[PDB]
Amino acid sequence: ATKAVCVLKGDGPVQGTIHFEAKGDTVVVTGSITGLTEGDHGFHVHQFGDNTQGCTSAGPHFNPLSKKHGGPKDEERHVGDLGNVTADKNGVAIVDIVDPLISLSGEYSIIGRTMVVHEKPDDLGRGGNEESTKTGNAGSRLACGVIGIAK
Amino acid sequence: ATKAVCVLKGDGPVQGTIHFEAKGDTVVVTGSITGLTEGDHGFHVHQFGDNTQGCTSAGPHFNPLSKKHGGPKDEERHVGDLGNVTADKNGVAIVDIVDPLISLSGEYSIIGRTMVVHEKPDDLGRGGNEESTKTGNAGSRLACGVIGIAK
Ligand SMILES: [Cu+2]
Ligand SMILES: [Cu+2]
Ligand SMILES: [Zn+2]
Ligand SMILES: [Zn+2]
Repeated sequence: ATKAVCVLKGDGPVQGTIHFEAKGDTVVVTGSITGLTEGDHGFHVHQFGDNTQGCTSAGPHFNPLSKKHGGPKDEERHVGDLGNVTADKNGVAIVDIVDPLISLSGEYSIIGRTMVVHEKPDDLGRGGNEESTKTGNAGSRLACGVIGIAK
Repeated sequence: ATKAVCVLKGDGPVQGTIHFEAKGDTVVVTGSITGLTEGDHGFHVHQFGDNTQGCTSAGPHFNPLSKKHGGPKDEERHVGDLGNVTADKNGVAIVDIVDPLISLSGEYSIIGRTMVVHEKPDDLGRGGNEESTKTGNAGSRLACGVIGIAK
């Protein structure tokens, strides 16, 4: 608990460092991401901290509340979803988010979990068809990292 | 926290994959490691999570009860002490340990911290003096992984 970090790496040029700090009931997520394609991209916490098959072994979005996929904002959201980060350039940006949903407090604690940044934007809470409604239509994950304590 | 994995990456050619199964009020740690040397290698859970700047960043052996360094077997040792991993002739280490002190469970939980392998042996807190008592001497890093939650 309290104060955690995650370093985003991949087989592509995408890298970043994200920090997470509990500020009571909420988690403040900050950081930089670089080496991207300009615009918004899918930013989620994927159920496992497994790097045995790269960013694939992470699996789906952490949803301990069996639900569907949305934005940070929808009630109908996946604990694991934090929406989209926006890049500009270089092909960098912006991580500052405050979440009432995720944690590190157990049963909804996001540590030992993987942080992924996808290669396309999230349809967030609304839009698509099947893969929208539990995925984002974000797609190819180019960087991921297991979330670990810090202090 | 009923299962975990760690992917031992290092900045040398050193590497392995270790598995943790909460099978009792005992955690059974399994795996292999390649890259090594011969010999016993220090094998320890360093209190922290990100390698945001290498194996350096992991800090010191997780010691919640501010005690001194020792061996697995011991009553005066860090939760982080798992001892040594002996190597071969070439390439491999075989890890087979059960530990009464770690867990994934909560508290003394090792999910989110770092699994490190050191050059040289851990001479279990007493062989030596001042640093033994700490580090174990068991010498230097170069493969570490953030322990994460496993399917
Ligand atoms: Cu995702
Ligand atoms: Cu150590
Ligand atoms: Zn989702
Ligand atoms: Zn120690």
